[PDB]
Amino acid sequence: SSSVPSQKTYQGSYGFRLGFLHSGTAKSVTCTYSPALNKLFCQLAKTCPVQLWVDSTPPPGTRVRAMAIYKQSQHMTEVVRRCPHHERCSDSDGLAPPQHLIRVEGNLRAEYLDDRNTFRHSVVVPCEPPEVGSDCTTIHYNYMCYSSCMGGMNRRPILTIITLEDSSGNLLGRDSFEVRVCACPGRDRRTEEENLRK
Amino acid sequence: SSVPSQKTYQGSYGFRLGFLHSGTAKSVTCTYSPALNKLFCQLAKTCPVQLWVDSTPPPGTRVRAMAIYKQSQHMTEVVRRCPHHERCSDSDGLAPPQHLIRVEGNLRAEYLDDRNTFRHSVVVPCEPPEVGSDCTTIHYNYMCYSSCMGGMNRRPILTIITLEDSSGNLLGRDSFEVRVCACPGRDRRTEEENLRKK
Ligand SMILES: *c1ncc(C#N)nc1C
Ligand SMILES: *c1ncc(C#N)nc1C
Ligand SMILES: *c1ncc(C#N)nc1C
Ligand SMILES: [Zn+2]
Ligand SMILES: [Zn+2]
Repeated sequence: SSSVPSQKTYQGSYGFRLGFLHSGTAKSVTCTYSPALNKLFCQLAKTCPVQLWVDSTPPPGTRVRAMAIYKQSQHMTEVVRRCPHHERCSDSDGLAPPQHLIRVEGNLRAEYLDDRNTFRHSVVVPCEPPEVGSDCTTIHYNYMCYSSCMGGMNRRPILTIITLEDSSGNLLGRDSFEVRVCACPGRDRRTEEENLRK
Repeated sequence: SSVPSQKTYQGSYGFRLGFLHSGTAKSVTCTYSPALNKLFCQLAKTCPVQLWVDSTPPPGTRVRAMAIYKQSQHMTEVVRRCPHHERCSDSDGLAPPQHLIRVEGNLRAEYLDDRNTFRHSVVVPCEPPEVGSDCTTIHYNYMCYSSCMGGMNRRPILTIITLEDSSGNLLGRDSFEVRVCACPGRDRRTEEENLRKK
């Protein structure tokens, strides 16, 4: 039903790429990234830190956008949205529409887009230089449905596409990662990595 | 209701909170857990909170306190006193009976019912430390138990403390969880043991 945004990795002029913390797989972890799977595992509505790395500084007014798509070919034309249960939660922070799967945490300049032509959802923030004593910028994302939610993702894998954009929205860079939103991210990362090694 | 930001922000003046070291004896009425960033206190008892800055903010700076529910699914609900305690004859002459958080012993305290969000807050002028001291102390009271039915109803809350200029613009922000309970020392010990075992 909708055109599919590109997921092709594109570093661009500024050498744009993502990075992830090394959180491990203990029972207490709430967000953990698998480099072998290029896959983030996270709990519902919990902080997911994503690093933005560049080789050179983009202009003021550069923005960073996040959008989810279904990974599998037969589902990629379907808009990823919150399930019929969670979209009816009165849990908006006042910026995010209740249908949106991906939110930004702790940024009052976050903007949420419902695309008038494709109906896809995305959240965009200004790109900012690293804080004092840091080499990268970090964005905190929250995912507001479980991968297993019926009538929503319904156990289908998704990708998050992160795009670096100029102030008009033109593409400057692109990267992406798979996401599973689940109750036990550490256990599930261990299982999927063990499965991969066999 | 939209959700106030809880992001820690030291700002230009290096603003942050501090708490005295009270211990967990059975006789303690107010005790702070740094490991949990959580204050445990009895109903309507004095809670001293230290205000620290690295440099002096301008005259007319104010300090506001507001409570929100900690859990995502409840953050949009206004935190207020339960149907029982809002009808207690316990007015101090300044605080409206519906407000959970009071400032004790400050005749310049002002209480706000926000006309757009309906949230409650209490604000006082920010003052420099007394002679011989290095920080300023505010005394708060929490006027409902965490367990009160029809009020917090066993849901955790956060207190957000904001440093504001004379127009109400943000200069600094800090926050902490609160449990209002009959046995704060015992409950702090239990929750800290639970955290270690996790
Ligand atoms: C965005 N804007 C600026 C900078 C720098 N330096 N980095 C990003 C990711
Ligand atoms: C508020 N106003 C002034 C000062 C100083 N010095 N501190 C506060 C917390
Ligand atoms: C809870 N904690 C301490 C004490 C005392 N003394 N009593 C209770 C109920
Ligand atoms: Zn859902
Ligand atoms: Zn009550």
